[PDB]
Amino acid sequence: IAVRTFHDIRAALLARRELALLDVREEDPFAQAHPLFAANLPLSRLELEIHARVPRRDTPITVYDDGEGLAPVAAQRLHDLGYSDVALLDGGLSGWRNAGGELFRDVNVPSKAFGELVEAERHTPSLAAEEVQALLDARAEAVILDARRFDEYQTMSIPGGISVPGAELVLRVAELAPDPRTRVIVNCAGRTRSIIGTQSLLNAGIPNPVAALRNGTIGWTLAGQQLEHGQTRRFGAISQDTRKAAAQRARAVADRAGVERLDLAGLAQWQDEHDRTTYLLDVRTPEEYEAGHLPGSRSTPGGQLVQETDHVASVRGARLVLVDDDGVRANMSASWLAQMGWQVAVLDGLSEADFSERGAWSAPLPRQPRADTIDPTTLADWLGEPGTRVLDFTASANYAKRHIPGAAWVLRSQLKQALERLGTAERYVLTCGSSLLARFAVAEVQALSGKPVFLLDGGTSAWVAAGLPTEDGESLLASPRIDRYRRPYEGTDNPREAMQGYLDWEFGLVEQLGRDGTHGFFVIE
Ligand SMILES: O=S([O-])[O-]
Repeated sequence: IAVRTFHDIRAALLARRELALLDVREEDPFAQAHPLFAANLPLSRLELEIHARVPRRDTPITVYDDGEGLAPVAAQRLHDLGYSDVALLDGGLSGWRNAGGELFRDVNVPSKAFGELVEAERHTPSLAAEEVQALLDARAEAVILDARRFDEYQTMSIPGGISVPGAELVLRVAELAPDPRTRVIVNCAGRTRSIIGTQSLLNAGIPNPVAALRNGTIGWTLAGQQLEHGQTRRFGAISQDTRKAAAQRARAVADRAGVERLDLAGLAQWQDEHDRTTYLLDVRTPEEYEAGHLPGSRSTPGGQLVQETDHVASVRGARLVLVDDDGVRANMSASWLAQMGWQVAVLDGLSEADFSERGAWSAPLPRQPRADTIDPTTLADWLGEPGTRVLDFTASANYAKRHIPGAAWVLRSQLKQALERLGTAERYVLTCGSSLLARFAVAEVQALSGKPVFLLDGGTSAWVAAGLPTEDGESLLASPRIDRYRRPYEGTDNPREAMQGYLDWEFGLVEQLGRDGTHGFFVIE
């Protein structure tokens, strides 16, 4: 395990050499401060995502934390998983700060900062919440398209809004706003996806007057206006005429942004070059993906690939190949990734036969460690007497929703502390949604406790499937709930102060990008 400094990372970013800068702390602390291109991969779930986010075993990986002692453990596990070029960031987070490195809060910062850059450079049109409300009061001919995931749209939405995820905008707009006089308004929860969506439509050159709802659902609430909930308005299937026209416009945008082209043979060649990381991504809807997709491809709906790029393409400097079956979605998404400095190509010449693999994406995993298992009914019997400690590794949010009675929620990254707090037990039984994450924790629990440790066969899902009783709420938390950053732009229970604070934070991103100076972003037109 070597050591790499802020300067080593900065040099690689400027030269655009592949690298993976991983913050191994939990998400909440990550969200308080981290380098622009640092990807968050909590030590707690390192093994579950590393092979997908950093596929090249010899990729220069640099892990860090802020002194918790998580980094050295992460480095060792990576070595044992087969990664040959692992290092610790000199001084950790503080080392980066002390060297003069720029630090950012929140999540998916490159994507959000880029969004602000687009508006700053192209002056992307926007309408105040009050102006849009007036249009509604005037029964104006206008459609409001929500560019977020369908589940976000269902949580809360702008009155009359229609769900049209980011990458679907250029493809579906002609069917939702056929009259060129019809105004098209794009919204999200905050600003990012609304800016990208509005500019996507302008870049594609639609005849309709377009504008982003300024500050989205957050702005709607701050304006004292009313949101709807549980809505189901959504885009529909389009005609071939609509598709062909939009595809021509999209391809032009992609060519303009420098998006590369590839055919199946070209793809195979890239995957044959072991000196580069190549992510094969399907930008269509989840439903289409599961109905049939290219072998080796991962499902990353376009709008979200552009919004949460670091969750998938964690190796900055890597190569991306996008898949779609319409000629619009991949081209548009690629144009944005190109502007965010990514080397990206769109896969051409695909036929219906190429989408042969079916079902949900199966993430690549390392060898599964061995463990002695116990059936749900046996565990129930054990719990009839004291002495059995059940540890739940699922996300704290999931735990609060439903868990095995008496189970203690824990952070895999803080097991020593959790076990001390819980006292002693005659035996431990580990669980999680399916038992997958808990299985990777067996060895550590055995080491720290020196007690018999078992894995619940099938996890909590199996327990529930057995008809056994469950308990909800924060029954017993043996670790602090820092596994998830409370995004001010998700849900409707965030205080107005936090929501306005989120907008203020985005307002300062372009200035921060200037101070960082390693992004290489550019905005076409
Ligand atoms: O992309 S929006 O929800 O901030």
